[PDB]
Amino acid sequence: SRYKRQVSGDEAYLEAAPLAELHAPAGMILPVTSGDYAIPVTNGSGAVGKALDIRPPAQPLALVSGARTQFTGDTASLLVENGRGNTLWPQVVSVLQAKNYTITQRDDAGQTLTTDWVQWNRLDEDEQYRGRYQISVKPQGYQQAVTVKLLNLEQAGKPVA
Amino acid sequence: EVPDNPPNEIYATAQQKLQDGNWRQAITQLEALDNRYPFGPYSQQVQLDLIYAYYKNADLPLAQAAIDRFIRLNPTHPNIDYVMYMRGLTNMALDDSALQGFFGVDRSDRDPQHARAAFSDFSKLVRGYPNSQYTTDATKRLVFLKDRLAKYEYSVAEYYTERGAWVAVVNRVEGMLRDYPDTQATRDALPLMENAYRQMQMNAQAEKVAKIIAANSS
Amino acid sequence: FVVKDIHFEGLQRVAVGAALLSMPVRTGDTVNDEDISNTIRALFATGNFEDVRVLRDGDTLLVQVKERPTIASITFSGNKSVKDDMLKQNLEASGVRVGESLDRTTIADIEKGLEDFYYSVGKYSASVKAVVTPLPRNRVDLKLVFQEGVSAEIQQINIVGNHAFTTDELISHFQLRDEVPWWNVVGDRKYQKQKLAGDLETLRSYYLDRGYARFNIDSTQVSLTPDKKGIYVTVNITEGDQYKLSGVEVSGNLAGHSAEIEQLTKIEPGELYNGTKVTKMEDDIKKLLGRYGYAYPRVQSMPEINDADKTVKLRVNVDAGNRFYVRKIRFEGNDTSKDAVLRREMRQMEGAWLGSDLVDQGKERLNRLGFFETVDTDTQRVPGSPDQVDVVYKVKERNTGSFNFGIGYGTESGVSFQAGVQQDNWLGTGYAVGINGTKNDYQTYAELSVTNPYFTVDGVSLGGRLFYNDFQADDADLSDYTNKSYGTDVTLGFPINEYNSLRAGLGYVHNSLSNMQPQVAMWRYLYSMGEHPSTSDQDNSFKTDDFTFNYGWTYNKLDRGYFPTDGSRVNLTGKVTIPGSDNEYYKVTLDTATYVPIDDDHKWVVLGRTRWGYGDGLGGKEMPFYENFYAGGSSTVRGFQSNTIGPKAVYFPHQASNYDPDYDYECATQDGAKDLCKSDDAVGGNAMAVASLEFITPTPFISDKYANSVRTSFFWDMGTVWDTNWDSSQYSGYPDYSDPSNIRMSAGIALQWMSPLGPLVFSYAQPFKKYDGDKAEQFQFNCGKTW
Amino acid sequence: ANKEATRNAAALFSVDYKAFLNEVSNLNKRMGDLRDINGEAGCWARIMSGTGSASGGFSDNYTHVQVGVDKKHELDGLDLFTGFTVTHTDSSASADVFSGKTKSVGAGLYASAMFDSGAYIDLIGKYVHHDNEYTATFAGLGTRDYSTHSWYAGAEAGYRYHVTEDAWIEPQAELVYGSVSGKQFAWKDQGMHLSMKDKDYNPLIGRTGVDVGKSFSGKDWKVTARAGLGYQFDLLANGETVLRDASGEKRIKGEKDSRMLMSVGLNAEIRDNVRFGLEFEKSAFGKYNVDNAVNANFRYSF
Amino acid sequence: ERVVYRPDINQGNYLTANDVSKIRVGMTQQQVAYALGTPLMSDPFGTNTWFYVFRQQPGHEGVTQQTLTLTFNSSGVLTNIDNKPALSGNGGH
Amino acid sequence: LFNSEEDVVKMSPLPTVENQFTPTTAWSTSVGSGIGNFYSNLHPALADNVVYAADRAGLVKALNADDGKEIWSVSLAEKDGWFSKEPALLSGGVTVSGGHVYIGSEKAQVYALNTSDGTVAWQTKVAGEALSRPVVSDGLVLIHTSNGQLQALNEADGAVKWTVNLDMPSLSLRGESAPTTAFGAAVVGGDNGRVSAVLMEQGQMIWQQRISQATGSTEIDRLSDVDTTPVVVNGVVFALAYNGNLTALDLRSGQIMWKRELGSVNDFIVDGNRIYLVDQNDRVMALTIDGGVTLWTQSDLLHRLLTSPVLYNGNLVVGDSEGYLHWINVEDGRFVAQQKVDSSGFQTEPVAADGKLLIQAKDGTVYSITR
Repeated sequence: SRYKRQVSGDEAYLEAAPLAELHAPAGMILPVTSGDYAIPVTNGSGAVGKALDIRPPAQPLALVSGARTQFTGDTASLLVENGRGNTLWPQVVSVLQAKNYTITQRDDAGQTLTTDWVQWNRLDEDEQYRGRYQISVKPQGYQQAVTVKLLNLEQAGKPVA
Repeated sequence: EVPDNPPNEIYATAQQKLQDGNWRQAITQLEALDNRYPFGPYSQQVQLDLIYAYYKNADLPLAQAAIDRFIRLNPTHPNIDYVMYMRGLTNMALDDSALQGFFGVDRSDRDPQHARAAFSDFSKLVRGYPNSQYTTDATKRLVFLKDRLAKYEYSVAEYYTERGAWVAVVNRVEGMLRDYPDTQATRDALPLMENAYRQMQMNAQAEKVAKIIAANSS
Repeated sequence: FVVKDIHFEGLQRVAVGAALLSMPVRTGDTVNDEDISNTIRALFATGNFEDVRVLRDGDTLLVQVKERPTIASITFSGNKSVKDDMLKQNLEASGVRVGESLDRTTIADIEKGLEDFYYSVGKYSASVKAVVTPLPRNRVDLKLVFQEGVSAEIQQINIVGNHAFTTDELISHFQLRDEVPWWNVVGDRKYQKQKLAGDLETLRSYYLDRGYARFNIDSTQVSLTPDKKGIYVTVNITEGDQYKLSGVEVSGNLAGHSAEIEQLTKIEPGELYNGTKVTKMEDDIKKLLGRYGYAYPRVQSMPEINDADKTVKLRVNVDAGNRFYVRKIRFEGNDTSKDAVLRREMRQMEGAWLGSDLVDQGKERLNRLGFFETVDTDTQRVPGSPDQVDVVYKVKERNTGSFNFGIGYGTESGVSFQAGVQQDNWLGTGYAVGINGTKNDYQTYAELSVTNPYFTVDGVSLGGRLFYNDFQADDADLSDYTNKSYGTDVTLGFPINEYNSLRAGLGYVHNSLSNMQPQVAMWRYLYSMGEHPSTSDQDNSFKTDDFTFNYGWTYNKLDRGYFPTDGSRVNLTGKVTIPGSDNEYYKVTLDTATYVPIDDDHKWVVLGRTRWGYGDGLGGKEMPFYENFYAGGSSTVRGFQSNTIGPKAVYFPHQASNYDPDYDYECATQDGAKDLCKSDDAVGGNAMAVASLEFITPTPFISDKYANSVRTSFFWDMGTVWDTNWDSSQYSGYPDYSDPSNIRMSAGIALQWMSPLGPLVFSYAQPFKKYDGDKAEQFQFNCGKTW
Repeated sequence: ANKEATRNAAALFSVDYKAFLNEVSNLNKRMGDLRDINGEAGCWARIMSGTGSASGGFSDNYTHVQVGVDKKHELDGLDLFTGFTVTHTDSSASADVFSGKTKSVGAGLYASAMFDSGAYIDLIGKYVHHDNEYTATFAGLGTRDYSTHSWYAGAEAGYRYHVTEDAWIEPQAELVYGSVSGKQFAWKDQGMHLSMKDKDYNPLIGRTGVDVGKSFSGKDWKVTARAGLGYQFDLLANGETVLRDASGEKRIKGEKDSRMLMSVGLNAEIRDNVRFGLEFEKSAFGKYNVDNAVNANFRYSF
Repeated sequence: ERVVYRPDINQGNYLTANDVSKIRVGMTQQQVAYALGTPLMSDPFGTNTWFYVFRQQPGHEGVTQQTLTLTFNSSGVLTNIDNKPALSGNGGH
Repeated sequence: LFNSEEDVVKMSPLPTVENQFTPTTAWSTSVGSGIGNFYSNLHPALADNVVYAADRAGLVKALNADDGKEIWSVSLAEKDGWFSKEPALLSGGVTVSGGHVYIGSEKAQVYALNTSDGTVAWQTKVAGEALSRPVVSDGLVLIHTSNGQLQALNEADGAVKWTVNLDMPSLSLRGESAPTTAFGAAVVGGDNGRVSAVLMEQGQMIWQQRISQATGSTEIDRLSDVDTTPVVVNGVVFALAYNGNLTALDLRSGQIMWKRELGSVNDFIVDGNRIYLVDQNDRVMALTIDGGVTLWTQSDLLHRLLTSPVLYNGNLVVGDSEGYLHWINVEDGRFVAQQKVDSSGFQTEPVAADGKLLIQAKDGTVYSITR
């Protein structure tokens, strides 16, 4: 009968009495100078309590070994560095062909493709996602500069940043 | 009980295990995919979600250990703020979560160690990456934590003025008037310093603290 | 060479980044064969590829990577002596583990490191082999074959040179043994270097504290019987003409305490040297100076010798230090119980000259409270300041409280409800709330409690109680020994000294008898109290209200609060009715315990226990039978039934009660138990004298880690009860209950467990003696209802 | 020529069946379940009833307080949680002539492999014993007592389907073994002490049950619809005694019995400590068939 | 009401007599600190005075207190000492 | 439980019984158990038809070497003492010269008895306990104690003439390095694989030299079970090592003539032209003097605790920890005969003189044997 914590979500930390500074009269200073318990002022700017997303930032999973499957902010990566830079294009066009993804315009004489939006499902939280992915594969050399830019992210039809 | 499969399969099923609130099979698959792929091109991602699992499953010491080794072996990142915030919230959850509070037990007296560490952590955060997305929650929790520590020190000052040893009273309230000179505790405390200057017959000092009580009395 | 690609084919450990960082064949310049050898040697020094076979392809190099990732596992074959954790940490101590890349060129040396660890544990014959196994597309694991011969055996702990004392004496006082008694198995003949060093220290001390101040070890030799089987140990000494002590010369800077120092430097002129007494006198000086405040002095002894006459003189040096060491005393790890709870029991207060003994009184009291498993003092110093200290108590909690229930059964319905919780430090606030009760087909029962043990800050501890107990006993309709009784209490009690306490406070105990069976004892009482019923008539209604004046004492002095290992315990506890009450009795129990440790590590400890009792009437009247002392059962006299020792009631005959069906309620009607004859009840007399004794030995199987929380014990009981008003003249043909000389012993074992339900207990016993009709019980416990 | 010795030996068979087929127990009816438990130990309280419906007409009553820890050693086969168990029986019964009671105790170890989906394949090696104290009113002969033993088997075999969160389908199979005593006496009604000396009974009691457990849920209280069915037989019902009626010698022995029991039990798991659960059984097909028997259980993990 | 038990109470700055008879005017912070200890009750609110208060409470024997206030200067030199034997007014009982 | 927790290496019990001749036991006198199970060097010797044996803890008997009659049986362990007779713990090795039988002790004393009665001729003390068969030469009586202290002793007075010093590692074998003599020059084993030497007149450490890998800090296995006793030849000196990695050298030089670091031999002998010895692991093997070239081996007795071998009537003898006695040919190389006598096992070096053969078991303590 000691310790049975449970922190699946708690809302007692939006109500503490705000810090009312301690005025002082004529003559009697006080040496706060050991102040390390000092909350610096910083503008806003975000959510509080259960309006935040403790859910970790996106970082995708590598399909091929040797793929920097990194995600920061709202952009992903699948950078691969193979022997020649004339191998990934047929594989990705085969994926887009046989896996039945839709794309409006594709200059097949080039490698810059602008697509339509794609939807994914994830029962992790109680929300869903949809967005438009754009892989820009340009052969800087025996490497391959891959970048993905998301133009609109609609949540079940509603664009939200 | 590891099913030897392709890695992204393991991740898909682990993500679905997170989905279902099936944290146990989740941490199982994640732990496996992580330790048996000690240089996977995504070990960062699996580590992060592993910490998330640990925490949300409410078994903290492992979470702290994982966060710490994450800091050690990846001392920079584009996503360090999440690591720091998670360390902080780990501590603050260690602080007071015995649901025995149903009886309304003000838990301000049990040791203020975890609260102190949580304050150090969140402060390091808010002074590191102020314009991040994990800021306003951090500031709110900092306000709360400062108030909590102050209430602990006031509890000890009150007990000493009960027993009698007045010099200890004057020192503990010197503390709560040197480090927390904002909160509600210290404004509830100052009369203790008035009293415990009067008992020692050091009148002039009592008149000083009287002035100070008067000037912030409202 | 212009290299367009550096083939890192199938690494499975490293990427191309760490490769290029650790690359000798870096792009940009003209590579040569020296750089080729550099690449091979760099991959070797990293050791990630079974055969680094670099091949040039026109202008690019490619290494024929052979798979030596990964170490898929670390398989161990029946170590039987060492936990696999030690083996894995000793293996990573050598340099290979899971997830790494194999090192084929080290397996033999790793096995040899295992051999070394085994030499370290006293088991010399040992061989270990490594085997590799294929698995899908990368995995090849290394298992460790094992062959562990036998732990060697100390054959003979010799000693040479000793002409003063006999060899067997020193052998015995050692920590190692070469001859262990079968009938007294203590230790085993196995050898360990740590024990050897400790034994050398012990022998050196043993000669030192005899006068032989110049004694010294000369060498040491430990041979290995050329069979991998036996150990021979020889020790060479030089006794050296014991000396006598001449006179202490304590000198230095005392800071005005010369007197008591002198009184701690008293040596009868002509006393033999005694090393242990030198170090004890030195430590006593340290502690004395550590009381008045100087907590950190430095004191050196120096036995300046004189081999000419062969007598010795002691110089002593002392230093002052400084005082006001305490500035802030904070606790740690007390995450459930309040902070005022702990500071109530600190006899060293902030802002005050550090008194080491005071802090230690603190530690003691914190222990003797009971709420805490372990209490560890400490004394840090604050940097920057010379003479200030922050005492800090590391405190780890324990589960107080309980939840005691159980059903058990008996007669033909399926009803029993004994429940109860005793929280004892309820929510940390220091209180002790205890509420237990039970229902039944007939008997209701309820009892409350609360006792704030710091109703003030001096120590005055106010208590409380309340109890309702209706023994309605509707066997068929009514008139069946109804016994309605309730009442309350208040028990205010202060301390008198650092250990004792007194008590006080009143209690009011309503009671109502109805229609009891006309026995002999109850009727002696009744007839003595004016009210005389019809000798053979079931009907009678006796109701009495009274009041009292409780009072007590205690003496609590232990070393812990739950599983003690030293000290004592007592508490007289009385009662008396104030005039105006409706019966005049007075009783005085007297519990007791005692502990005495056998070991110095406090594992073996002989227990001790007793209880006593009495009762009387204050003029003519008698102690109302409803409060006699029962005795027997768990926790009082093990082995028997509960409340079954002492006299057995008698019965008058009976004819009519309006409740006596055919062969129902055999309670001394016509059908059974006629005019005076002895049944097998347990009515209980007044007096009582229950001794006991135990023997506490460590648990036999559980590692210390939580073998701290179990204590097994053998024991030995006794017991008795009589009736100092039991006439014997007119009741000859019946056992003389008035005779105390009717001890009823027992013996057996016992085991305890501090499980989250609180203290459990289990005990097998045997009634080494009995009397007329004493139901035995060779098994008892308290997770439910007994055997 | 004792034609009522028929009924008398029938009463003896009845007390044999009483003892043994009163002291039988699944892991059900005795701990409810141990699937998905956490903690260290408990207090496996238990109570029952169970009036019989054989040729005599009898009654029942029990109590089965217990205790035992279970360390979590996942070693062999399917999930194995080995555990310890001791028990204490205070049976109480009656009949159409006489009555009796008994105190009793034994060890009750078990396992929780059960395919990890519900089989009851476990290690219930129950060791129980008795010492029956019985009165006798067929001419007031009154007393004849003894000890006895009942060594258990345990595991039952159930291949779970579990197509949803509700189906608990699994068969049962058990077989126990014991012996009673050489109860030797003489019933005296006609001057010459008419004797009966039952050498032993040493039976072998088997059943082949099947379970159709139906799950359920609350916020944090798991309920169930525990129904079941299956055979229950014996193998060696020797029970051959003497007939010393003073008119001659005669040997009459018992035969194997056969009954199909019906069970409509349930279970509850409110507030993960308690596992309260109140069950009910019924039987059919003629021989010592039990009719009104409820079975209330309990447990309190720590 | 009549009372029986209470432990002892100690409040810092032990003081002999000779040591007090040592510190004179003109000294420096460091010197006094070296001659008596570190004053464990300072004065924050303003001027630079130290407070040496010796208060011993012997378990229902009244109360004894030798208050002593040292007032330093701006730079750290000493300018005045105010010594006081057992506190004014009755200590109680 | 206790019985099923041991695992060691095994030993082939008793192969190929061949018993060509008739093994006999003349007498079985019982001088008294005895060496018990403690390892030691008590090898009863023989001179002029008189046998002088000893136990571990007690007496010293004089046996008539034709039938076994006790000429006299003194008891050196002190009649007085502290506990009970103060068991003298005789662990030296009985010897003979003049009229004395030197008997090394374990209480660091070196008795010196008399042939006729037992009147102690003198009795010295020596730093550390003796453990080696004391040797007689030119008056001097060397003894190599268990401290690496070759404290020489004068003969008719127990006078300590000098004391050389040697090293001592931590885990030594039971350091038993008997000395020898050659041309007034003393050769001596050691406890670190270092065959030293000393001029037998003053104590001049002529030269030290490391021979091979002795147990410790370069440890060979814990079964390096050997006697460092060297031997002399016409002009060349052989020696095992403190593990036995055989070596050869000359008196003045010590420059190794060759090396055979494959057989860590234990308690060896030579004769004339060919070595004979017992291996680290019981592999009795011949060898040719001029160079360590094997002649024939044998491996019947692996992990059977043996004793040093003996030449006798063109045959070689060996003992064992099982009480048997395995005659062996001098050429190839297999068994010749077999027997067993005692059931307590042999543990000490037998002897050979006047056709007589002798050995002492742990309990029977004597079995004169002739085939």
